[PDB]
Amino acid sequence: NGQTLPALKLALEYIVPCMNKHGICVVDDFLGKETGQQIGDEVRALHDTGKFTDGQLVSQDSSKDIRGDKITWIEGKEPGCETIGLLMSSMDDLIRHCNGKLGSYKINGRTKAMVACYPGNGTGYVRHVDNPNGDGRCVTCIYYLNKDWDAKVSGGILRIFPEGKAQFADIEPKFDRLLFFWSDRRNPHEVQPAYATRYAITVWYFDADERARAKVKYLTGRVEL
Ligand SMILES: O=C(O)CCC(=O)Nc1cc2ccccc2cn1
Ligand SMILES: [Mn+2]
Repeated sequence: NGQTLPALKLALEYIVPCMNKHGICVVDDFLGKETGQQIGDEVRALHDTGKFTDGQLVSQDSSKDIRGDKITWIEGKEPGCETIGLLMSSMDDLIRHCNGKLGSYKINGRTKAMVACYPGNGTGYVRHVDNPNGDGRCVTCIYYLNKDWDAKVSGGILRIFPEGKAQFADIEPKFDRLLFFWSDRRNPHEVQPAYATRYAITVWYFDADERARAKVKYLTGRVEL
């Protein structure tokens, strides 16, 4: 839970040592209240104008279906997503300044942003691993936007189950909080049921080597003969 600061200072004095020791790192006050609020306004606008999906099918008469986390993929260049793009550029700055110091990984790319909205209907996200099968993602980066979140009332804690340790790491989805954690089986995790609207923005960073050999395993095409 570091206190945010120049991307370099954050990276060098906190993110790198913490990731190498624990594999889970939390930075509070990452962008500040004004920018964080602008991001919140953008995400809420996406929600209000219908850009999210209807939500993960949780319970399947279709009228009674229960849906959970809603998502939209954001590049950061869309009209009205400018400050999300600024967040993504800031995440990228941090990771660049971590180059070669995050384990033995060499990060050379990332996904688009996955913006998630838990609608507050008691749904969460079941325990899972982000990259269980070697798809190239080495670091999960999540930015939370929920002002005055109170988990005692609203739920929505991200619980991580660090491998080989008999303990939970419970992360409240607090406003302006940035979370990094290794994407692989070291960090299974779940979202506890959320009883208020809960937003988060996720990017995953690729390790060059794992991603290069995933491409071979994945095999999307192909050159014609
Ligand atoms: O919001 C948070 O605290 C993170 C919750 C979480 O793990 N979300 C998540 C959402 C995903 C959506 C599509 C594919 C993989 C996914 C992996 N993880
Ligand atoms: Mn996940």
